[PDB]
Amino acid sequence: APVLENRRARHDYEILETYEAGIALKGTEVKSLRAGKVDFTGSFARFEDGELYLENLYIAPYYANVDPRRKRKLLLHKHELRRLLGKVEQKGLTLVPLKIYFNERGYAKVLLGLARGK
RNA sequence: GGGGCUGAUUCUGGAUUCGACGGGAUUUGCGAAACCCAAGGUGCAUGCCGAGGGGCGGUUGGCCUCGUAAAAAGCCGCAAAAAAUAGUCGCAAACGACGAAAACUACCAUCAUCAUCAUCACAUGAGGAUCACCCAUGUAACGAUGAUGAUGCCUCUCUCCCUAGCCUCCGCUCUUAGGACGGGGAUCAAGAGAGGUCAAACCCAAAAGAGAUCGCGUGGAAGCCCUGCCUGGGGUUGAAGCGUUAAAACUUAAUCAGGCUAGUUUGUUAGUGGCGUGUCCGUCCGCAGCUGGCAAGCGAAUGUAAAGACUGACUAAGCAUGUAGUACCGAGGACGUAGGAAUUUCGGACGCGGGUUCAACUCCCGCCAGCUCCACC
Repeated sequence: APVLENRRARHDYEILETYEAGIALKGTEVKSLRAGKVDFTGSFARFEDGELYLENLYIAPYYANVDPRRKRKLLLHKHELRRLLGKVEQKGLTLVPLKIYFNERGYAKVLLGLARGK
């Protein structure tokens, strides 16, 4: 599959601490992403009911009406995810997606930084 | 209404490795319930009439509770957030104001210097020169303007003045000047304090210093520690007066160390009489109390308590009743077992539901959803 980095990552962005997280797409979307029909423009995530949610990121189709335009989940540790929001309580850190990448079985992960950029 | 096309890009098997994501399950823990063993307290019981307060929701099973008139939890129901590399910082500030053209002059009740700018006179120059003049610079002399200093001249208000009973001065030497008992006078630069676009001012009130050499010395009595008796060496307070300048006249207190008698207490023993927490009994009997006798201590001693059980009779508690009914409570070792902890762990993110099956898109089987193409329209 492709590996895609994010454009301003070492420009106006400095990274204090780093984690990697698995993503929930749909496996049908993963086959299209293995091919590479994607766009990463302006991607971000926000915190909703104890979890971290990817609102913006687009994957195109390869069948029937399976929606590609709805938001996708990020999975991260039961202590550490629910703790790390209390790191950003200490007067602001941005959560940045540094790269999106594929494991050796061919499913997706995202590299996440706690950043002092703007 | 139809004609068609489109649906796991790990090759059969735990693996959508993973992604402490969310159920499910064991190993392992405490609340909860039950047992094994040790172990102490408790009167127990059945039954509850009425009264005041009382309000939903967010957190608590949306009524608490109690004892002869108040013994009886409580708040809230509403906005959010920080710094320095190819670019980039939205927009944002409160400070006031003017000028006028022509002529004279002072009493010493302020006085005095110095600084500057114009001028004459005495005076030099181996300075000069347009030739009776120009110029550095020493001495005398008028003038205006500006800064700067000072004990007084003045003027006004004013602390009582003169006298003195009493009287300092002194261990001793050495060295002074006066005040406020009493009285009389309509308050003076013989003394100060203040002012004129200017400045300075300490006679007055209940006595001092020094010759270093004790920073108030020197002098004396009485009572006393034991004290129940005995050994034991040596210490002080209450009080008075002498010495030079304010002139005193009796009163009661502070440590103990060692040995012990009479005398007395305790343990022990005997005994009259006392208390004994439900009232009444008694058997187990406990405790002090006080006399007589013994054994000991005489700074390790005269400090305070009031029962523990049962065979019996009559039986209580908030209120009523059953009174031989009957049990309640509580802590600790240790064998299990629920969403606490660790872990084998399944779904994982493959359109949507069936079967075969050790698992299935790959082995079978349905239906959807979309587009494309005929067509009433």
